[PDB]
Order: sequence, then structure tokens, then C-alpha cells
Amino acid sequence: DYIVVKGAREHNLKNIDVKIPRDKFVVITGLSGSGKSSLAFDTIYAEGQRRYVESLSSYARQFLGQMEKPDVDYIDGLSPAIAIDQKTTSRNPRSTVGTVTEIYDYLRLLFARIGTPVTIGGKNIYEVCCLSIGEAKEFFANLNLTERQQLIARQILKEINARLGFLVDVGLDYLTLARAAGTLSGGEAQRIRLATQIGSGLMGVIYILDEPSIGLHQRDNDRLLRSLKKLRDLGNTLLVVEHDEDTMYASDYIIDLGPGAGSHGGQIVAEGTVEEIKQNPNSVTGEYLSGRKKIEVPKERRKPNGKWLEIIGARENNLKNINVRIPLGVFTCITGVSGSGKSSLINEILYKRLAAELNRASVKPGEHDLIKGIEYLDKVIDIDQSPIGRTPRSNPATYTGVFDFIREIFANTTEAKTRGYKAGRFSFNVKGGRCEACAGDGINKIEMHFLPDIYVPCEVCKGKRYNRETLEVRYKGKNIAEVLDMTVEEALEFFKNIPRIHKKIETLYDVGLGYIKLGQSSTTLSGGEAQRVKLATELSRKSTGKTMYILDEPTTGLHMADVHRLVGILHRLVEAGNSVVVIEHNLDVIKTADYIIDLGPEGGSGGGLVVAEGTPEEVAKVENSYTGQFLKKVL
Amino acid sequence: DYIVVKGAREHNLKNIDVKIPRDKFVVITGLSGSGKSSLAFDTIYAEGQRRYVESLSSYARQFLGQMEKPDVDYIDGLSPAIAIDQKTTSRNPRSTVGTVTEIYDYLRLLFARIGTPVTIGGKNIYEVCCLSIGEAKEFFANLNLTERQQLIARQILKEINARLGFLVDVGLDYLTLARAAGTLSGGEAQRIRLATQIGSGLMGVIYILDEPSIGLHQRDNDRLLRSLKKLRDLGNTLLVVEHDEDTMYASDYIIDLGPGAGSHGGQIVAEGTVEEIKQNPNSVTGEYLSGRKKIEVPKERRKPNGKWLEIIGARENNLKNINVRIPLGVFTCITGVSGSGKSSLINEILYKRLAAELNRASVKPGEHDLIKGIEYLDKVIDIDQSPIGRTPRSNPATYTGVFDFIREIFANTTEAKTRGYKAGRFSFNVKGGRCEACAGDGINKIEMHFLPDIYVPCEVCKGKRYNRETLEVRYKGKNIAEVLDMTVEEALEFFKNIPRIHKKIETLYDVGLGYIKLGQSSTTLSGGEAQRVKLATELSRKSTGKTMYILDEPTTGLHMADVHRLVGILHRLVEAGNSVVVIEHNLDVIKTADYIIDLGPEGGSGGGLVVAEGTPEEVAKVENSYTGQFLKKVL
DNA sequence: TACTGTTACGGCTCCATCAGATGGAGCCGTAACAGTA
DNA sequence: TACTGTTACGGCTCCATCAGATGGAGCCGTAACAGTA
Ligand SMILES: Nc1ncnc2c1ncn2[C@@H]1O[C@H](COP(=O)(O)OP(=O)(O)NP(=O)(O)O)[C@@H](O)[C@H]1O
Ligand SMILES: Nc1ncnc2c1ncn2[C@@H]1O[C@H](COP(=O)(O)OP(=O)(O)NP(=O)(O)O)[C@@H](O)[C@H]1O
Ligand SMILES: Nc1ncnc2c1ncn2[C@@H]1O[C@H](COP(=O)(O)OP(=O)(O)NP(=O)(O)O)[C@@H](O)[C@H]1O
Ligand SMILES: Nc1ncnc2c1ncn2[C@@H]1O[C@H](COP(=O)(O)OP(=O)(O)NP(=O)(O)O)[C@@H](O)[C@H]1O
Ligand SMILES: [Mg+2]
Ligand SMILES: [Mg+2]
Ligand SMILES: [Zn+2]
Ligand SMILES: [Zn+2]
Repeated sequence: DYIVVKGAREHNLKNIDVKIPRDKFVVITGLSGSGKSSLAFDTIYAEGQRRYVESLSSYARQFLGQMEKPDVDYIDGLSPAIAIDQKTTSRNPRSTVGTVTEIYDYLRLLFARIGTPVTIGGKNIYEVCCLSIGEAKEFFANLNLTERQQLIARQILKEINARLGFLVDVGLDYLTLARAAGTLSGGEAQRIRLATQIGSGLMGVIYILDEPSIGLHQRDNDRLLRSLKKLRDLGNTLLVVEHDEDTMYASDYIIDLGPGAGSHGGQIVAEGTVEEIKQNPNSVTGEYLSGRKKIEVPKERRKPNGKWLEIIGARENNLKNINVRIPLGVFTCITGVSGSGKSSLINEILYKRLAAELNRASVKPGEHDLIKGIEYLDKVIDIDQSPIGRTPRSNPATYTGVFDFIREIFANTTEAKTRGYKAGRFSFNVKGGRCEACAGDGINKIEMHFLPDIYVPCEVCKGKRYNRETLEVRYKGKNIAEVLDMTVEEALEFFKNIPRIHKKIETLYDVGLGYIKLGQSSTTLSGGEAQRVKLATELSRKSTGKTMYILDEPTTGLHMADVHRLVGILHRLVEAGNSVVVIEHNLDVIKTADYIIDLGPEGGSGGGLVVAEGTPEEVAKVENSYTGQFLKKVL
Repeated sequence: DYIVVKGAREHNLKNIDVKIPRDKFVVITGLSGSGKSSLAFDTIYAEGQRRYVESLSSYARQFLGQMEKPDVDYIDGLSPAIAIDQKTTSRNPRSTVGTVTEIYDYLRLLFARIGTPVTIGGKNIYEVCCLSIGEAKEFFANLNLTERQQLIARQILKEINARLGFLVDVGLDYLTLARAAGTLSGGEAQRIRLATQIGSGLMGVIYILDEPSIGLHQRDNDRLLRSLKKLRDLGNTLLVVEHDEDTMYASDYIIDLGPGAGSHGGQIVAEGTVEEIKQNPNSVTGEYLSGRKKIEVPKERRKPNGKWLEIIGARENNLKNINVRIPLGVFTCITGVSGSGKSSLINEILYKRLAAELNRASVKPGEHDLIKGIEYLDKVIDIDQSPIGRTPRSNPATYTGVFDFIREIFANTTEAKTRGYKAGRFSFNVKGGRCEACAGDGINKIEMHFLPDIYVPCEVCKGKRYNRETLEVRYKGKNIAEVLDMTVEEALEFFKNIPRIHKKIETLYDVGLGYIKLGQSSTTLSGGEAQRVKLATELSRKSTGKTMYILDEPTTGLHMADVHRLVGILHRLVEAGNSVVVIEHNLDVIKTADYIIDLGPEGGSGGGLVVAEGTPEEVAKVENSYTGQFLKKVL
């Protein structure tokens, strides 16, 4: 009736002991970097998978793969578990919806077993693969096959029906089975990934979902919550790590981590129901949910100064030749149901034309007639909706670009000048100044065949990634290993008189990563930490006073405090005289915008029109828009 | 704390509900054919494996394979399970001890990871593979490697040490790692199979062992029981299906099935401790253990009549050029520790020479000088230690040889003579008289890719395996489908006036298979049922009054009642004037023998000498023999 | 002449056993070119 | 002359993703040959 964990010390967990109720809807909350993933996916799921795998033969074990042994003492009440990872999965161009959701395999099995020589219900394999999800489901629900075929193909038909029912329930009935998985939107790809693993329900199985609401509108999130509630009612346990308020409100139990991030978190601050979390002063999530701490809606919203960006004849993808006016110099939020065509408009027309017109880029934009009002802009800065790549040869210092300046100033010292060194000597990714016994890695990763990998630190350089010859040159009493060793606050104090480094380090501090180390590997970063690193990298660039910031969903992996900090940064940028355009599903970011352009009313072929246009108060007066309904509810 | 099963109806289970204690030594007893395997390996293990597999992806599922869904309602308290099947596994000549026990893989991993360029402890891969188990274990326990190598290769060394420790504990220290697995004795192969799956212990794992004591002496069984007790004390649950008295006496809980076999069993008769089972009148196992029912030791043992079989210079395999005298006309039991060389003597010299001398066979015997006393014999009948092959095209009627006579008498009828039919028309394995829609199978087995197979009965012949044209000819009002449909008692009454069929059917009844059907598939037979079918096939042959019966472990898969029946049959054969020689580890069979030849004192290179020779009472006076010690204990 | 052993020969079925590679995409470091200030 | 965009190019690393085959052994059915009784 419980999953009891004792002595969990993985990553930054501070020897925490927790009890998780079984056959319930449990939600794990906390700040970005608290340790929710290290507790759910890296301890419980890892222990369950290892326990299941250890009972199999070596031949099967070397195919399935063994996870790393978690640093835990005793876990009880486990069971078979299915986990959905937080990180998004890229797709090859060949993979389609049917291939990804494992529907084509069942289709081939059915056609091979009860096929009529290649005719089940009066259709062939291509005629049934090239249909929308809703009509394919209604076709498969009206299959008049014989009794022998019914007995033979019971399981295949049941699996197909369950998968199609889930895909219809989430709201993806407009897609077909032949649509390429690599061209779907963020929310559609997230829902397809969810349906791949959770479409066919089981019994007595723990489901661990790490942020299952990427690029999902509130309406889509409600349908996903209904499906999750049905799956839990099927006799299962659900462990969902989320930052969404609706997910917490729709859960039986809440486990709150914190109280901070990195080395200041890894603990348990509060637990109980939603009201219990709200009443706990030590819980930051409860403080933000109870209204004690909140993002303040402006009393007066900025008005356009007469300069507008007019997009005429926008017909890219599913856009139905619409005209959109984006005011300049204010904060504008682009809203719509997942798949309605907000990314395909903004990121594929506005940014792709602004870059060519201003930054002298060579990227072909989408299908549009013309854009007017470009002359009121100087440069464009964009943040994509795609995640960042993770390599052990990467860290926040290299990603943001300050490591180049640090290496240059290290190579400009007196001793380095005497020895004839350059900036390439002070990097652990170039031969000449790095330890060759570890190739600048610092630690050695030994990979076994079927056993979990073992990490052993290097002994020649003691994990410093550099040899003594390169470590013999120091700047202000510190060598480059100590430079990579200090955190962002220490580096901010260290380089306070160097504007070039100080600007980017101050940006990193302002996005909320002062605790992080300059040399922490990208592979060991968190989702929110990587998102904020990308945000700081893009926002650390120089602003000319009349510049456009285009952000495509910068809320992913961010707690309420993090989005509050980002909102403050964006509002300061707006007050500086720049124009900020944000494609956002987060309603807290939306409620502070001075202008809203809403698209819909549906996704795919059912959307692409400007349902609403104006200030949030005016949009809330429109009953057609779901965004308007939610805005009216929360205003 | 329990494994609760409800509504189990697999095979012949009569909707039984049981509760199995956890972290205990549980033994399941009952008659041959009661349903112990169908309850342990076909319900609990099947459900656990299916539940674990269903949580994985299709790619891994179609590699691991899905077991058939058991006919059960609700099973709780499950966990990862490791099962050892009752049926023995044949081995290719290429496989060795290290390959089978998964020790070579760990050896290669260690040599690749901490090798010194190919030198770990001062030895190479061949110099360490070509050693006995004890010296290899003592070498690996004295490895003076460096600290970095110690940290790197901790798990590999731990696994190797645990496997070698188990192999030494069971008593196989005289074997090597390069020894071919296909040339081992029955007990040695059984112990190697056990060590493959149970050598490295785990925690919180259910172990299901189906008859883990094939070809094991009492001394070897004691060591195996000690190892099993240690493994259970490591925090595990053990479910052992056994007929051995020592295994029941060394278990915390006993679950008894019955009260019979086939359609007369499948229930639960009693449960509790050993004393509780003994005190239950409805429990046949308790009745045999408590002494109410027993095999009666003869008051006076038959003496040799002056005719002996002298084997001079027996040096085959591990035999040390020994001389053995086997009295003729009495019951002689060959006893010894597993590997001492009883099979290599008897089956490889005595039978292989008697067959050539009497049955005009062309099989080359082993290494011996000569055998004297052959002229007092007319024919030899042998039962091998190997199990029988299982095919769906097989049944007891075809195996024993009565189906040929039945087909001949069916083809000799008036209507068959008029139509010009032959015996080949009345068989479901020859084209012409069988249904071609199922190829004489009766049912169709549809195999999926990763889903469990589905069985659908044929519709053209309704599962009768024959068409209407072949079913239109009947003998005594019954067609051949009804002939295959009746049980052995019905066929015994049916063919009471036909001596040829009646002899074999009476033999089948006498071995205890009167309930079984003539047409039951061999693949669906039980281990004890197959053993008794082979015994009846070999014992149904004509006896000339002076003939030698050689039986190599005919007790496998047989309860105490079955071995009592077999002992009675063998004693009747002896009283008929024939000579019976039985290689037996069962002490109840041994105590009734009129002569005993004991070999030992150890296995492999440590045995091959006649430790004792004489009547069981005289052998019990020798302290050298473990067999003598047990005989003294039980006499 | 029939019962009882052996052998071969064709067809059918069960079981052991082995121990990832290739294409796609992102990131670091370096160089080159161009527009402003 | 310096700060800030773009592009290319080499090297390194992470991730998706596909959808068993072959040799060995036992058994049924049939035929042929031989030793007795
Ligand atoms: N190897 C490591 N050693 C120590 N700390 C680590 C290591 N890897 C990650 N961390 C830190 O451990 C903290 C928790 O990581 P993680 O559990 O992934 O965060 P999270 O709670 O899921 N955050 P988010 O996904 O953004 O909501 C973060 O501050 C990481 O930077
Ligand atoms: N390359 C493409 N070819 C065809 N259709 C596409 C392509 N890319 C996207 N679409 C479709 O265009 C519609 C709008 O997608 P897009 O504009 O990217 O989504 P969005 O509204 O921003 N929603 P989301 O990203 O989930 O928050 C969806 O139905 C997509 O499936
Ligand atoms: N498909 C089937 N349908 C009905 N009965 C079956 C089937 N398969 C096997 N049986 C019978 O079910 C009974 C129990 O089988 P099984 O569980 O294998 O026996 P067991 O208890 O392990 N006996 P043994 O191994 O000799 O000690 C036997 O009489 C089988 O002949
Ligand atoms: N072909 C072979 N070549 C070499 N050694 C062999 C061979 N067959 C058996 N041995 C060994 O000879 C010894 C005696 O084996 P064997 O006589 O078959 O055993 P047994 O005494 O009858 N015991 P068991 O069959 O387990 O009850 C063992 O050490 C075997 O490993
Ligand atoms: Mg996370
Ligand atoms: Mg059995
Ligand atoms: Zn090093
Ligand atoms: Zn048929």
C-alpha cells in the first residue's frame, strides 16, 4: 500500500526518506534543480528496472541494458514500472505516427493473420494507413469479421482500439497514421510520445511521468488529466513530476522538494494534499499557489505608439491566409491551442524574415505575401522551441561564451606570453594543454557489456582536466581549474572589473543560476537548468534600444519562481524600449502581456484563424476562445 | 508476506485457491500428474514473467518472448522470479562448463578490463580456464591486484567468487572449466544447470525449482539443501517441487496436491508442516511418510544360485581397473555417489556387451578385459537415463507400439478390405486418411510475433484428426477417433480378447497409467507420465525366463506410490526367474535389493572403486560407504 | 509361417545458443567575411 | 581599430531504431534382414 524509500543520496538528495501511497495520483513539485527527477526517474525507476533485469539471463540483459545502481539503502513496495523521460526525443524523417505509436506492427499482424487474399472490413493496408485517426477508429469499431477471425484476432483488435481511443481522447483525431513524426508540433509530438507508452493500459503498474505537458494548452492538459485519471482508475499508481497548477490541483497527494536548487535543495519541505501544501510556510510551491507570492498583473497596460508589424497573407502550413498586426515596443503574447499554428506563423515567418532583413542571414522564410513595419527594428534575437544538446565536453561557461574571454585573458598574462601560450592551451577540448591520460575528461567512464557502467576518477591530473605545466600559470592567484571550480556568484565577484565577462555572468545570475558551477557538465545539467542556460545565452547579447525578442515557449522546466524572474527580466527589456513577442501556453506569463493575438479554434486543419486580438481584458470578453475563457476565469 | 492465488484452472487444476508464505522454504508434494508443475511453473511463474514482460517495449518483448496467459483470476504478492524447469536440457558438444555457467563471460570481461599486456594474478586466459574448480577458486581468492583494478573489477570478481563458491559447495570441485557439458553425468549436469541460474544469489526474488535433485546421491542432496537454505537466508522465497523425503523434512511449509492424477487430481488435499501433513489421512504423501504405507523390506533375501557375471578389468572413464561380480537371478542395486562411475560401468560395458552378444547389436562397448557368465542369459532389456522426446505427433499408444496393431486390425475389417484401405490410412501422420485442413493435428496453433500463441480447434474435422471417409469404417461399433478417445482402462476392456494389444495395455495399466488417454499428446504429458510410459514400453516386451533387465534411474518423476508399484513389478519379474539390475539413488528401492554393489568413495577422479559388495545388511556394516551409513540409519 | 530383435531412410518437431551497428543531429574550437561605431 | 552578426569546417558525443536463424537430437511410419519356435 506504500512505496517506502530510505537513504536516497543520488545526485543532490540529502539522505531523504519518503513514503509514496499506492494506487493514487501523486505529484512531485519543487523548484528547478530540487531533485525531483533524481528521486523519481533516477532512484525509484532505476531500482525497479535493475531488480527486474537482474532476474534474466545475460543474453537478454545485454540487449535490454542495465541502469546505474542508485545510491539508496532500502526500497519496498516496488512493482513493474513504465517511465516517460523528461527529455524530448528527436525523430528520424522515415518514422511516421503509426511506426512511433506501435500501431503499424499490430496492423501488419492483423492483416497477416485474418487477412482475406489483404482485405479486413473492405480495405487494404494502404487504404487504412492513409486515414485520419478518428475515421480509422470508427472504421475499426465497425469491423464485421467472422467468429473464427474474432477469436483469433481478439488481442490485436483490443490493442488497436485502445490506442486509437487514447489518441482520440487526447485530441489528435485530425492527424493521420502516415504523418511524419519529425514534422509535428511540440504538443503533438509530446502527445504521440505519451500514447506510445500509455495508450494501452495495464494493471498493477507504476507510471512515472516526468513533465508530461510540454507544449500543451490548458484544454489539452485537461483532456490529458482525464485520460490519466481513467488510467489510474484502471488500478494503477501514477507518479507525475509537474510544475503545472492544474496537475497539482487534480492530484490526491503532493510531495514537495527543495527548499532551493543544486546544493541548497535535495530535501523534502512539505507533503500532503493541495491545501496542506498551501498551508506550509516552508513550501515555496504552496506560497505561490496560495497567493502570498504571485506575478503581479499590471494595473495599466502599455498602449501601442503607432508602430505596428503587419503580416499579410500568412498561409504557411495550416494558416488560412490571415492578417495579424503585432504592436511594437510592448509585450505581446501569442496564444492558441496546440497545433493552431502559432509557431508556424511566428518562428517560420516573422523571425525568418527579420533575420534575413537585419542580421543578413540566408534562411528562407515561409509562405507569406509581405511584412510591413520592419524599418522600426534594428536586430532580432530568437529562442527556439527545441531543447539543447548535451555533451560531456560542454558546460555553462562554454555554452554562454564566457570561456573564450577567460581563456584569452589567461593567455594574455605575463607568464603565458613568456612561454608562448595561446587561448587553445587553456581549454580541455584541444590537444596541448589538457591531460592526455583522460583526454580532458577528468574522470574515466568504463562501460561494461551488461553490467552498469563504473566511473573512476583520473589519477594523473586528479580530475583537474589539465596538466601541471598548464596549471603553473595563474591569473589573480587562480589557475583555470579553480576558475572552472567556482560558482557563478564567485565568478561574478571575480570578474567585476571586466565588462565583457561581467555582462554574461550577470545575465546568468539574473536568470537564477548563481549556484551553478562554471565547469558543470552539460550531461549532468537539469532540464530547467539547461533551459535557463539557453535563455541567458540568448539574453546576454547587446540590445540596441529598438530590437525584437522572439521567445518560443521559454517556460519549459521552470517553476513559478523561475517564470516570475523571467517575466521581470522581459518587462525590464520592454521598459528599455524593445519589443518582446512570446509564444506561451503559461497563463501567468499571458496575464501580464499588454497585447494578445489568439489563434484557433482548433489544431491542424481545424485552426489557423485569428480568433481574438487585443488586450487580455478584451480577449476575455470573447466566448469563442478557450484562452479568453481562462483569462476571464483568472481575471 | 504471502502469494495469494485464486481461481487457478490451468490444465487439470480444479479452481484451487492457495496462500504461499514469503521468505520461506516451501515444498509442493503430490502424486505424479497431480498438477504441481501446472501450479508452480505454469501459473505463478507464467503470471510473474508476463507481468514483467508487458511493461517493456515491443522490440525487447519479441526477443524475451511472452508465455501463455494462465487461466487464473487474481494473483497477489508477486515479485521477480527465477525458475529451473523440470525437463533436462541437452547440450551441444561445443559448450563447456565455463560457457554454460556463464563464467567465461565474466573471465573475458575481467581480462579485458584489468588485464596486463593478459595477466591477472600471474596467469593467462588458457592457464586459468584449464584448471579444476577448487584450485581456480583458491587462485581467484588470492588475487593481489592494485587498488584501481580492485575498484574497477569489484562486481566481476564478486560474481566469479560467488559462482565458484557455489560450485565448490555442491561438490563439483574436481571438474574443470573446459570440460564439455555434453559428457557429464546426470547429477553433474543437474548441478551445473542449477549453478547457472542460482550460483549468484539475489535479494527479494522467488526461486521456483522443479525437481532439482535428478541423479543426486543423498550426500549431494544434503549439500544442495544446505546451499538452498543459505540462499533462502539471503532474503529470498523458495518454492521447490520434489518427491524426496529429505527435501520435505528440510522445509518450513508443505503444500500437498492430489488426491490422484489426471482428472482425479488437481486439488489441494492438505497443507502445513511435515507433522501436519503426516497427520492428515487424506494426504497420500503423509501416509507414506508416517509409515502407515511403505515398501516392505523382505524378511529373507534371495541368495545367488551359483551363477555370476564377472566383469574383469573395467577401466572405462574413471574406473580404476576394478572387478565386479553381479549375481544372476536376483535383484541387484548398483549404488554410489553421483559421478562415482556406476553408469559408466553398467550402461557402457554390461549392456553394450550383452546387446552385441544376444540381440546381435552393432554397438561398441567400453574399455574392459572380458565378461564371464554371459551364457546364462538369453536377452537384455535396457532403460536409459536420458529423457524421452516430445512431439505433438506422439501419444502413449504410438510410443508403446499398440497403435500399429490397432491400425492393422482396423485395416483388416470387411469394409476396409472392400474399400482397399491399409494401416496407413488409419494414422493421423500419413497423408491419405487424415484431415488436410489441420494435417492431422486436430487443433491449430497460431504463433504471433511477441504476443502469446493462440490455439483454435479445427472446424473441418472438429478435432477428430480424420475425415469422414476414414471415420465411416468402424470396428466393434467404434471408429479410430473413439479408439484414441478412450482411456487405458476402457481400451483394456475393449481389447481383452486380443493378446497382442492386451499385453501392452496391461503393462500400461500396471505401471499406473490407467487414467491416461491413448491419444493424449506427448508434449502435454507429465514428467512422471513420460517416465512411466517409457518404463511400460520397455517392460511390455516378452521375457524368456532367463533375461536381464537393466534400469538406469527409473525413479525420476515418480512419487512413493509409483516407485512402490515399480518395485512390485520388478520383484514379480525377479520371481519369474529373471535378473534385475537397477542403478538407483532412491534408498527405498535399494533397501529391497538382495545384493548391492557400492562404488566411490567420491566422484570423478576420486572414485571408481568397489567400496562395498554384498547384501544391504552387510553393506550397512561398512563405515567407508555413505550408502552403508544411510542403510544402517534406515535399517 | 509367425513373433521378435536389429538396421537404414524419409519426414516432422523441439531445443540450445549466440554476446549492436549505422544514420541523424547538436556542440566546441577555429577560421574567414562583413556591417557598424 | 574594435564589437557584433553571419558563414563554413574538423572533431566529438548522444540518440533513435530495427521487428531470429542454424545445427543437433528424438520420434513416427515404412521397409529390409535375420534368428528362433
Ligand atoms: N552528478 C551530479 N552530482 C551532483 N549534483 C548533480 C549531479 N547531476 C545533477 N546534479 C544536480 O542535482 C540537482 C537535481 O537534479 P535533477 O533531479 O535533474 O533536477 P529536477 O528536480 O528534475 N529539476 P527540473 O527538471 O528542472 O525541474 C540539480 O541542481 C543538478 O544540477
Ligand atoms: N513541416 C510541416 N509540414 C506539414 N504540417 C506541419 C509541419 N510542421 C507543422 N505542421 C502542422 O502545422 C500545425 C501547426 O503546427 P505549429 O504551428 O508548429 O504548432 P503550434 O500551434 O505552435 N503548437 P505547439 O507547438 O504544440 O504549442 C500542426 O497541425 C502541425 O502538425
Ligand atoms: N492441456 C492439458 N489439458 C488437460 N490436462 C492436461 C493438459 N496438459 C497436461 N495435463 C494433465 O495435467 C496433470 C498435471 O500435469 P503436471 O502439472 O505437468 O503434473 P506434475 O504434477 O508436475 N507431475 P510430475 O511432474 O510427474 O510429478 C497431468 O495428469 C497431465 O497429464
Ligand atoms: N564421455 C566421457 N568422457 C570423460 N569423462 C566422462 C565421460 N562421461 C562421463 N565421464 C565422467 O565419468 C565419471 C562417472 O560418470 P558416470 O559413470 O556417468 O556417473 P554416475 O556414477 O552414474 N552418476 P550419476 O549419473 O550422476 O548418478 C564422472 O566424473 C563423469 O564426469
Ligand atoms: Mg528534471
Ligand atoms: Mg512436473
Ligand atoms: Zn587526467
Ligand atoms: Zn481438421
